[PDB]
This record gives sequence, structure tokens and C-alpha cells, in this order.
Amino acid sequence: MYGDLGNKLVLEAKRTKQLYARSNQDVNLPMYHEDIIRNILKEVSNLRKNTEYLKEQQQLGMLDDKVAKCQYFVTLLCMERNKRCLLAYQRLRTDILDSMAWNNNGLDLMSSITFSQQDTNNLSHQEQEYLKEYCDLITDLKSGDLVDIDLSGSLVPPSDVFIDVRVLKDAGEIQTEYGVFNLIKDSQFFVRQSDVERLIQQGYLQKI
Amino acid sequence: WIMNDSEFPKINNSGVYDNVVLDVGVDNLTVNTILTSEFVHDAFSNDALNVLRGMLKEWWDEALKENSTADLLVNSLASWVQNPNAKLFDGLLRYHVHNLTKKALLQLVNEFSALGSTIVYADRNQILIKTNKYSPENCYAY
Amino acid sequence: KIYPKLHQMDMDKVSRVYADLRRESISTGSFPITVRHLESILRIAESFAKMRLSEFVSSYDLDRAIKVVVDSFVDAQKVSVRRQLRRSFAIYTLG
Amino acid sequence: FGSGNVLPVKIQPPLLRPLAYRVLSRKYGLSIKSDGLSALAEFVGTNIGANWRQGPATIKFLEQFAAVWKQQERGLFIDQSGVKEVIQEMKERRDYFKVINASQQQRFSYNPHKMQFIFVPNKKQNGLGGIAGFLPDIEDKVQMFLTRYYLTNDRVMRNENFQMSITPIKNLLGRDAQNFLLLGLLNKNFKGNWSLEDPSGSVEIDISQTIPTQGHYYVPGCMVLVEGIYYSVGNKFHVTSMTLPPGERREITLETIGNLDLLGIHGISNNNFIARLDKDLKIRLHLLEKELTDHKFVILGANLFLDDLKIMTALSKILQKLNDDPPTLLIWQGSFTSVPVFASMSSRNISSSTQFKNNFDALATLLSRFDNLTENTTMIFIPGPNDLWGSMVSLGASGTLPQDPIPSAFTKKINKVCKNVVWSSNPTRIAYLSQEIVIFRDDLSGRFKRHRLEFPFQKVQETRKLVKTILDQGHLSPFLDSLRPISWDLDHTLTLCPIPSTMVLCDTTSAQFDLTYNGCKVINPGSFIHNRRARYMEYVPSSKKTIQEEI
Amino acid sequence: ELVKSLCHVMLLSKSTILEIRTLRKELLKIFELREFAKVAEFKDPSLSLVVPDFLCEYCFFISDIDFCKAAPESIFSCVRCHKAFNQVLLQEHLIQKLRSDIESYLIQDLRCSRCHKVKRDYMSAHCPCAGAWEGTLPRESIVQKLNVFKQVAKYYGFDILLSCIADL
Amino acid sequence: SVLAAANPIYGRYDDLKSPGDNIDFQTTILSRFDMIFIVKDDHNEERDISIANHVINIHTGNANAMQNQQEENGSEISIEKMKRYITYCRLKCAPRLSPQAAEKLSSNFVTIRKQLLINELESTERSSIPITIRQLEAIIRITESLAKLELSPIAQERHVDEAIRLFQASTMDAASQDPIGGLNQASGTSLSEIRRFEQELKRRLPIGWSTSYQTLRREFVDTHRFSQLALDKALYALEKHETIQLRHQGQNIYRSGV
Ligand SMILES: [Zn+2]
Ligand SMILES: [Zn+2]
Repeated sequence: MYGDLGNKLVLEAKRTKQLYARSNQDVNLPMYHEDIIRNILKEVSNLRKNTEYLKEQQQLGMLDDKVAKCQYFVTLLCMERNKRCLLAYQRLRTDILDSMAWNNNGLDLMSSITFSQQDTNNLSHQEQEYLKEYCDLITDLKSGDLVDIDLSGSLVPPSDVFIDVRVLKDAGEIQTEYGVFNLIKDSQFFVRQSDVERLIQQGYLQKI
Repeated sequence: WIMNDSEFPKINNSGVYDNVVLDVGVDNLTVNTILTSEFVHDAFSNDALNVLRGMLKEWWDEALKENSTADLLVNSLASWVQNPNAKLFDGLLRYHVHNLTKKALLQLVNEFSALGSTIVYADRNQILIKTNKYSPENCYAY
Repeated sequence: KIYPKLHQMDMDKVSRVYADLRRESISTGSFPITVRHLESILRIAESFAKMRLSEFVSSYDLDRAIKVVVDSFVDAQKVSVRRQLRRSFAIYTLG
Repeated sequence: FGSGNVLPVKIQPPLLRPLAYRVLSRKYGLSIKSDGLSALAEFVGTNIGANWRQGPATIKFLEQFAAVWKQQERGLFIDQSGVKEVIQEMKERRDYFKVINASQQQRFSYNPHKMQFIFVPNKKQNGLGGIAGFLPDIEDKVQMFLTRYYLTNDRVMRNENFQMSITPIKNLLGRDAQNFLLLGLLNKNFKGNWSLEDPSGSVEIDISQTIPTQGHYYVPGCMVLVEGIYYSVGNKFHVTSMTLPPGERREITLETIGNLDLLGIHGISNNNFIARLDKDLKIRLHLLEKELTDHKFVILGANLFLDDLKIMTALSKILQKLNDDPPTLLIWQGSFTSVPVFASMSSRNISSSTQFKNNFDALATLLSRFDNLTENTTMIFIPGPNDLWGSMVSLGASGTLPQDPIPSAFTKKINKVCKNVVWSSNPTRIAYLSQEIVIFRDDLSGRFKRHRLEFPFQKVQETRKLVKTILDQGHLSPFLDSLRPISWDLDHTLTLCPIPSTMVLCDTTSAQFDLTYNGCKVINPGSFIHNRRARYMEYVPSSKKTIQEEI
Repeated sequence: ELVKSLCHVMLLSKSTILEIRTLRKELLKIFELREFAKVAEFKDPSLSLVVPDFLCEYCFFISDIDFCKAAPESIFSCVRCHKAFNQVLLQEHLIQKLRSDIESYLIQDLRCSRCHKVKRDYMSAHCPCAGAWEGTLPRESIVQKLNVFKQVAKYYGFDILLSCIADL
Repeated sequence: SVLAAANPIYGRYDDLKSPGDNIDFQTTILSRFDMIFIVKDDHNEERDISIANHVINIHTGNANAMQNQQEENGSEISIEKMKRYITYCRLKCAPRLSPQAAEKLSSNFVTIRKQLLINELESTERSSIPITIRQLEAIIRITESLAKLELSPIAQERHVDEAIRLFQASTMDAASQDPIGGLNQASGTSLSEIRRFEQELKRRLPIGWSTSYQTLRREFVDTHRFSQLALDKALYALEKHETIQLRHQGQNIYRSGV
């Protein structure tokens, strides 16, 4: 009864999980559910008022204790269920955010240039804050003892020394260690894989 | 709306005419309009209008009897009507005068339409009339 | 054997004729004109092209079709307005 | 970053790019362009002596160059600006205050479905606008009042007291009894009967037995909370109570909207992302009170006439004292002419536009005397009803609310005689550190008094009533489009959803006052000259004021 | 353009339509064009910008002046008496016309695209008829009006109106 | 589902005669159609030229040379793709209404059913096109069909507005034929009162200047000449393009011509 609304929220989470599960490429979180969450907040506030009222009505001594225990337990259980639903929804959304934050080579995400995967207004303000400190944590990890290893690098094993690549978007001359790449659009390169991993990750190159 | 309506209608019947055409110039349109003539919320007060009519009539009559100042007043009344810098100026008065002049021009065109002739143009200062006759030498009497 | 086409032709003349025919019907007339009568001019043009065993419709055939359609509409009027309608529609059929 | 070495030897970037690449592209950052690489050769060659085999110097230089790109947003490619950021770096080893006009203010729409503000790209930046780009589009006329209704209804529905709730009007079409709480525009139908209107529909209103809540103004064209009973024998909502929507403080309003930089001085926002900032507010509140009471900006009495001679003499006497302690800002407000300037068909006398020009040339003579006031004071020019462009149409009447600044053609050398002069629209927003002040000039009390509902049933109380209505309605124009036309796309300039910290509300028809309300301060300069007395008031950002008079 | 403008003058007869239209087609046969081509139709080369009711102080004459069609020696001189005008007055009247036009556009009324009718609501989405709200004065007209003022202010030297255009 | 096409009696709609004398379908069959479209020709020149050009492009071969391009780019899809989309949508989704959608639909039903009562009382004859509960269920079905396009699991007010607009365009337009004059028993006194009021209004108000509906009601009704049907008399005078114009949010009544 009281928790029947929160179940709906959990159902929404399930749908999001499917979009996370069936994702060939990175996806965007849907709109926040502040209205449903505020409805659970209102009903848990009403439950708190009911618990208070039971407290006074018992402590004036008009009702039997065994009777009051049952509604006390019911209100406590309903509040626990609502907390569980809200926490599960929040943790799923948090996990997806952490995954995206890791899958953009660290960086500040929305403030700096982003891969346009996510719109600003989908996330909540607290989620926007959380993402910022998580990105800072990734950043000061990457400057730790593991400087030589790029903790935000590619996770597919290297098995091809020389690859053919094609430019997707036009750009200017870019210096690389001991040379220069000229990014004329609709041109093909035959070069070592290590040099162009960064440019492939950022969408300026195609193929491998 | 009433202070933003200062456009006058015109007639521009175009073509090639093989009859005689007369080019008349109509002067004293506004003073003639003034001298001749609850529900409505956009009209000037009738009493002040009649006062102005009487003033113009007496001024014209004295101007006929060799009066320079009366002639100057009659000539300058039209300039006075449209000037906001002149005191006692009312936008309703200007709208009233323009609206009656507009009706007067159409009535004059209709009056010309009584005899065999056709309007070609009308600009408050020039009127072009198409006559039935074919030679200019035969229109002195008409 | 023959199947003529309509590659090069004057669209503006046909559009003007159709618009004039539509206007002069509701104003004074009792011969229903719709989009269904626009296509009859093109059909008659293709027929006149077939008569010549030609694979392309020329300007003469289209003009002849327009003249036929106009004469079929003018002569089904009242005697009062027929003389005015014939004069009004005479500019299109100059040839 | 240091000097005094032997000489700047020139070396090719080919022998410099590996270190820059390893420091920047690999670890953090990327895109060292060829031109940018060549640019980064000069400064590293400035101290080139005995290097490329040295220790920390080059690495620290690259670290410092990376510091700018973490600090500033910038981008990816490094261009000829690379020297421009090192200029900033050597820079590292009052301000931040602005005056925002009506036209330059950022535009924000509101989505009722999302309870959130959406940015609107400005047509001037991207649109060509070479011939006509200021002109609005018809769709704004359809949403002008819908936007007001959405903002006010959100606030009403988020109030603490309400949780009877407000019901849409069309939900009353079958009911024959009960009570309802209706919120909507109060106006007159095309039949001449009083009516209430909401986006859902409209209904006629009966005032024959209404008991209003005294303490504010009930003028047509404003949102009203109403209570009563609906009768289906006709179509009438018999009113029994009437009030106005409650007001909301800006501290509780900001949290709902997050930390949007509406009058963004922290930065700017585009269609991609928005800007928020919280930590700097504490330190800049500290700086506001960090013994900066020396700051002193002064609003003169409104409606000062330049053509009059006594007014000019009084202004000279006032500037005599202002020279001693130069104000931080000096706001000249009110109509600068005592007669509307129009086409002036008569050319026997000198033209009124030329007279307008001449009256702004005597100001240069009177101002050039006082050199210190020129040197360290910024002047803000507010227009009035009888200025140049408006009076060409309204002929002295009050028309469109967004009023453009005085043309720069007829006032040219006052920019030379004075150092800092800014012309501003009729409604403007002074952004001073962590403070927003609104400048507005019109006669509000007369129009309130003339247009009241007049229910069928010490002077400073009117000031409190005016303040409460203006602040609770959250809008500077609680009037229909009939009384005052409004530019369709500039209406956001006139909507006070976040209550300003300090308000400048001058009315010649209302006596001077100093009132406080839910999180703001309202002051009323007015009537520059009165009873042979010339008055002007001082206000300090530390919330103290003074009145200074000079016969 | 010469042949089109020469034929247009003959065309204003209403009694020799067929005779002139045959000659027009024959002349258009010299070019590779057809008698009903859109490129072969005559349009007025000039726009119009009429300032009504200008006063001659020494003549007491009411005249309407059009700044586009009228040739020079007439823009800056009265008709009845050849007395020169004052230029800044003309510029101020042009500015008055421009600002009045902008105001008139800003205070227009709305209409239904199908039910030609006036909008009688302050907050509505469309007609009770399924339709849309359109304007009585479309934007294109006022854009063209602002366009012609710029050219008028540049052919003749009107500094004040040129400044007024750039402060918008 | 049933898609039907038919012609009226006499071929054309003949807007001069009553709707009941034009539609031969009884109320029993007309209540089972969710949307009824009455189609008429307006004989406008601009539309005629546009249609003529469009039809000539079809015949001269210029049609295909355009159509493929749009079907290629982003604006059209082939018949087979649309068929597969239709079957996928019908076999995958079945939306549901929201609490606010029902509230918005109930008020619209009440409004559209009230209007019919005034129309029938004024015309003193029963309506040929009926409005019933099936007309509410039709709007519900249209809302859910609109939701089905986007594979949405819930129907909201966005779809409700478009469904209401479609119903107004289809059936309410057909019901509201608004006869200018039928010369029947209804408004029988109006057969002379219309001319009487027109003369009284055209003698009071010259070709310039304006009045108000408030005054034109109060003063002309103090003499007890009110008929309760003068709302459309002003519009009929406006139809003459000279007698009446309505301006300033409908408050101002302007005399524009003879
Ligand atoms: Zn003269
Ligand atoms: Zn409509």
C-alpha cells in the first residue's frame, strides 16, 4: 500500500539496466525522477508523523501495548522498504555515471570538451557534483605511482604493430613524437598503432 | 490607431485614352469640408466643431470684403489643424477633418460621374477627367 | 507501337489556362472543373502526338489541345456571357 | 619567467618537440600543433643558455603551460595564442563588476514539464541581422503570458501552506457545488464582464459579495488567488475571498534553480552546458565586508531638466561637493528634457533634435571643470519618457517598457570630457560582486491608483502596498498588453523570479521611502527639485543610506 | 529589359490586346524564350517610400513626397514655388515613419489561418478551429520596409537616419 | 478497420441547403465512425496554381527525379520499411493513459457535448452528425495510437492535445456547419430583425469611427430589441467585407465600408 509507489521507481531502474545491458555503444541516462522521489519523501514524512502520533497516544496510556506494536512495526517496515527502493535506484544511476567517467580518459567531462554522449540536464545537481569529484579522483590517481602506465588507456590487447587508418573529421597539422601528421579529410594513413590510439579514441580516425 | 492614420486614398486608372482629358486643380478642399459640414467613441465634440464652423464662416465673409488678416487666418487654418506644436491641438480633430475630407473627395468624384466622363486620377490637388468628345477644340462649352 | 512523352513543354501556359478556367466557372458557369480537367489537356496533346507517329509532344499539339478544351467550354455557356468569355479566353489561342 | 641569461639562441622545434610531446600529449592534454610548437620555441629560447641537458627547468615550464589549460577551458589545438597564455602566466606572478542592459541580457525559457530553465541562443551572435534581426517572431506573442503563468504557478504550488489545492478552471464544467481555488489572470471579457483566465480556459467572476484581503493592489492584468463556488445554472464563479500569490525569498528560490548564473559574472553559458558556482560566493561575501566601506555610489533625484537654468545651477553646486569625495558610481536618471522632442515641422526656430544636442553640450562645459570626478568616477545614464526616440512616437506618453539607450550621434564629446560613461536602458541590472541591483524608472503609483478593481463594499502605507504588489507578483509590469506594450522577446528582462538584493524604484508621483521585504531593499529617489529644494540620496553596499540636500 | 518595358507600354490599351501580344511573341522569338516564361514578365523596377503631408512654410501647400520614384530637384524643393527644403527636417520625418512602422508591427492583432478571425484570449494555443495563430502584418513586409530605408539613407546623405538604423 | 469514401447528394455539398438535406447516412451508421471528413473545394488561385504545377511535374517525369532523393536522405521511407515498422509497433506496444490525460479528456468531452445542445436549441432540429460516448472512446483510441508511434509505454498530455485537435478538425468541423441562412422557423423573426438591426447600425455609425460590443448591447437592448442571436449577426455583417470589422481582442467594432 504505502510502498506500492516505490515499486514503480524500481521498475524504471530495470528498464535503464536493459539500456545499459543492450548497449553496443555508450548511451545516455534518461530523465531524473524527482517527482516520484518527492512523492516517496512525502509519504515517508507522513509515516514519521504517524509514528510520532502513535508515540504520544501510547504515552498517555489509552491503548494497549500489543496493539501499538503492530502499527509501529508496519510503519517501520514501510519506511525501510522505501529506503531500499531509493537506494537501489541511486546506486544503479551512480554505477552508470562511474562507468562513463572512466570511459572518457579521465578529464573533467561536461566542463571541458565531451564526446556528446550525455546531455547536461538529465543528471541531478548532486549527481553533477558527484561526477566532478569522481573525475578529480581519477585525475589524481593517474598522477600517482603509476605514471608510466596510462590507467585510462585502451583495454583491448595489442596484436597488430602496423595498421591502416582513415580520417573522419578535418583538422590541422599535429606534432607527434619525432614527426608530424597532416589530417586532411578523406585521406588514408599507414602508421604504427601506438601513435593513433589517442586520435581514434577521440573520433578523428577510423578503422584499426 | 487614430494618430497613425495619415494616408490618403487615390485613384490610378491606367491606360491609353483617345479622347480629351482635363487636368483640373482643386484648391480649398479642407476649408470647404469644414464650412459645408454617444455610440461613437472616436469622434470630436460636435459643439466645438460647430464653434469652429461659425468661426470659419465669419472669417471667410470678412475676408471677402477686402480684409488681409481674415484672408491670412483662412489660409493658415489648414496649417494650424495638423500642427501639434500649436496649442488646443487634438488628434481627434485631425482625424475628424481627414475623415470628412476623404468622404468629400469621393462625393466630388461621384458628382463628376453624373455627366458623361470618367475619373483617371485623384490626388487632392490634381484631378484628371476623360470626356466623351474627341477633339479639344469642341470642349470649350462643356 | 507509339508512346509519346512530355519532356519539354510550357508549364506556365497550362497553369494559367487551368486557373482561368477554374475562376470563370464559379463566377458564371455550370460546367464542373476540377484537377481532373487539367490532365485531359495533356492526354489530348499525347493523342495529337500519336496521330503524327511521333515519340515526343511538340508545342503545336499542346496548343491545339488547349484550343480544343477552351472551345469545348466556351460553347456550353449562355448567350449573354458567351461573347465576353470568348474574348477573355482568346489570348491563349493566338495561333 | 626569469631573465638575465647570455642570449636567446635560435634552435629549430624539431629538437624541442619530443619533450613537449611526452609531457603534454602522452600524460595529460594533447594536440601540440605545428604553429603552436613554433610559438613555444621563443620563450624556451629566451632562457636557452645551457639547457636541453639541464634538470627541472624545461619540465617545470611545460608543467606551468599545462596549468593554464587545466584552469581555462580553452580547447584541444594549440595555436598562435600560445604566447598569449604565457602572457597570462607572467601576469599571475575594483574589478568583476558590470552593468547589463536590456538587450545584452541572457535569455532563459522555462519548461513546465521539466521544472527547469532552458537556454535560448541569442539571435545577434549567430543570425546575420544585417537588416532586421532585432525583430521578434509571432510565436513569442503566444507564449508571453504562458511563461508568466508557469513561473507564478510553480511558486504557488511549491509554497508551504498549499499542498485546498489549485484546480484548473475547465475541471469546473460539470460541478454544481463545492469549493475551488482558482489562479489566473484577472481581466475583462470582450463583453465587458470581469473574468479569470488560465491556460486551460476562462470563467466569468462575480464581485458582488467579495471580501478582499487588504494590504495590496488589485489591478487588471495580474495573477490572483481566488476562492468561491461555481454555479452551473449559468457560468459563474461566485467569489468569497481574494488574495495575491505569496512571495518567495531569493535564498530559497536559488536552491530550486540550483546555482544558475543568470546574471552570470562568473562566466557565460551556451546551448551545450550551464554554469554554477558556490565556493566563490563565501569569499566574495567576505570581500564585500572586508573594510570596503569607502565604496560610495550615488543616485540623483529623478526627472532633472537640462533646459532649465536653476536645475543646472543646482547640479553645479551638487557636483561642487561631489568633487571632494568622488563617488564610486554616479547614476544620472530621469528625463533629460522638459518637453517631448518630435518631428517639429516648423523650421523658423531651431530644431528640437538640435536643441537636444545642444543641451547635452552644456554638460561638457559644466563637467570639464571638475577633473577628479572625471578621473575616478563612472557615470550611468538612465533614459526617461521624453528622450529622443520614444517621444518621436509616444509624444511624451509612456509606451514600450524596453527602452533603448540615448543615441550616440547626438551625444559624442561627453565621452571625451568624462572618463567612464555608460548609457543604459530603462530597466538595467548592475552586477556588483555578489550583488544584483535593478534600475527602473516610471510612474507606478499613479497607474496603480487610476486602475483598481474597486470592490463593491499615513500616506507611506501606499509605498508598502506598492512594494508588496511589485515583489509578490515577481514582475515589474503587472499590466495587460493594452496598458503597456512589451517587446515580446525581452520580457525576461522584466520578470523578477529571483528577488534582487537591492532595488532602485523611482516614482515622481510617490514620496521617498526606504523599505525592507523578503530578502531585499527598496529605495525611492524622486523629484530632483521640490519646494525650492534639490535632493539627492547616497547608498552604501553595506546597507546604509544618507539623504543630502542643497537648496 | 528594353524590349519588355517597350512592350509593357503598348500593352496598356485594353483594345489592341491581341495585336500587341502577337508582336510580343514574335519579338520574343528572336531570343530563345517562350511567350509565357516567368523571365519574360514585366515587374515595376522601383519600390516606394511615401512620406505624407509635408508642409511648405512659404507656400502653405500640402504635398506627399515619395523618396524612391520621385526624381531629384523634387525631393528637396517645393512644387508650386521652387523653394528649397530643410534636410534635417526630412531626416526627422523619415525617422518618425520608421519608428511608427516598428510600433505598428509591435502592436498588431492575431488571426486564425483558416478561420479569418481575431484572437480573443490572452493565453491559448490555437483556434477552437484546428488551426494556427498568424499575424496580420507578416515579418517579411517590415523587413522589406527596413531594407528600403537603408538604401534611401545611402543614396542621399542622411547621417541621422543612418545612425538610427545602426542603433537597432 | 473500415476506411470509406462517398459523395453527398446532388454531387457537391451545396452549402446553400441544410446539412440534413445533404447527408443520406442515418445516425445509426454515422456513430460508428471515429473521424468524418467533409471535403470541399475553395477555388483559390494560389492553391490552383500550386496544384497545377505539382500535377504537371508528375506527368512530365520530374516526380521520380525528386522523390528518390528525399526517400534517400532523411524525410521519407519506402512502403516495405513502413509496413515492417507498423507490424513491429502493433506486435510490441500497447500504451496506457495517465491520470492527467483522463482529466483533460473528460473536460473536452463535456465541452464538445455542451456545444451540441446550444446548436440544436438554436437550429430547433436534431443534429445529423451525432456526438456520443463512442466519440469519447474514439479520442482515447487516437491518443493511444499517437503514443504507439514512439513505442512509448504511457500516453500523456502531449498526445492528448494532438488527438483533441484532430477530432476538432474532423468531426466538430463537420457538425458545426454554421448555416448563414436557412429561412426556416428558427430565427423566423430574425428574417426581418437582421435587416432592421443592420439599418439601425448603419445609420448610427458612419463609414468612419468605431463602437463597442458593450455599448451596442446595453443601449440597443434597453429598448428591448435583444434576440440572444446577435453574436453571429456581427460576423455576418463582417462577411460583407464592408459593414463590420473586429479589432483590439474583439472589443472594438469598426465600420469599414458600405
Ligand atoms: Zn511652396
Ligand atoms: Zn479556425
